[PDB]
Amino acid sequence: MKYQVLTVGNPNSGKTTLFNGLTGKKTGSFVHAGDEFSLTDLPGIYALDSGNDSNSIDESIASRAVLTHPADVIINVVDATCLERSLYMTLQLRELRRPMIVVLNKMDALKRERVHLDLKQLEAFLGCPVLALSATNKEQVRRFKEKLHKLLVQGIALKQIELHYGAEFESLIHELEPMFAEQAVSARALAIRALENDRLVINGLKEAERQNVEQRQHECQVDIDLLVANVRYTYLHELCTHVRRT
Ligand SMILES: Nc1nc2c(ncn2[C@@H]2O[C@H](COP(=O)(O)OP(=O)(O)O)[C@@H](O)[C@H]2O)c(=O)[nH]1
Ligand SMILES: [Cl-]
Ligand SMILES: [Cl-]
Repeated sequence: MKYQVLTVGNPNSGKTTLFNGLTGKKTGSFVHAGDEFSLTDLPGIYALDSGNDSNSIDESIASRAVLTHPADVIINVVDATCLERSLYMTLQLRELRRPMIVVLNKMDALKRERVHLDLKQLEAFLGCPVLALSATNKEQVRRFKEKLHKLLVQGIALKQIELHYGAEFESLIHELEPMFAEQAVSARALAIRALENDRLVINGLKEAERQNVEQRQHECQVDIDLLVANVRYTYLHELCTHVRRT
């Protein structure tokens, strides 16, 4: 009866459009088929990260909320025109294993560029529901409400992405997953972030557990940021060639 919906995506992905279309950093609600929907439009971010460099306070707030804000579902709004760039965050959302839908927006611009994308198999690799849309189109957004409501009542079925970082990094992950098994979010996902040196995860930790984590970042023989960038990029690129066709 009362659902919390987070809107998350890159800047210029269409978030504010789809938020305004549904409801009538911005907050709002609507009703559909006898249930209530509290919507939140989180600021545009490109990764689930904050901290010293990621100066913008807005980005930290978005990162923090995705990490900790209550949510029945996170709507990942993805600009279908720059598909590969946007999907990097999508991967990280998937590693959180929070309930989530991908919304390919700006589909109108894509079909006038003679690009057809295999949303069926795109769904197969992300392992979460994938929806196509043009948020400026009133009819499709209303159709989107019915689709979203149905999913929330039916429950969202998720299979986790086959994302593998190589034996060493995988070992460091399974070393740190212990101290995250209680959290609302995948211990693996938080373990990966801790090796990635995410201020949000790390500062949450006990003084002891904090000095565990960076003991592992010295253990790693390759640059952690170099490894995750390559692995996610490779995965992304293979997927795009499989799903994008002309
Ligand atoms: N062609 C096309 N343009 C869109 C669509 N949705 C949004 N836009 C445009 O892309 C820009 C996105 O703005 P906005 O919704 O604020 O993106 P935000 O930065 O994520 O909040 C706006 O100028 C929109 O008019 C769409 O489905 N198709
Ligand atoms: Cl209910
Ligand atoms: Cl692309």
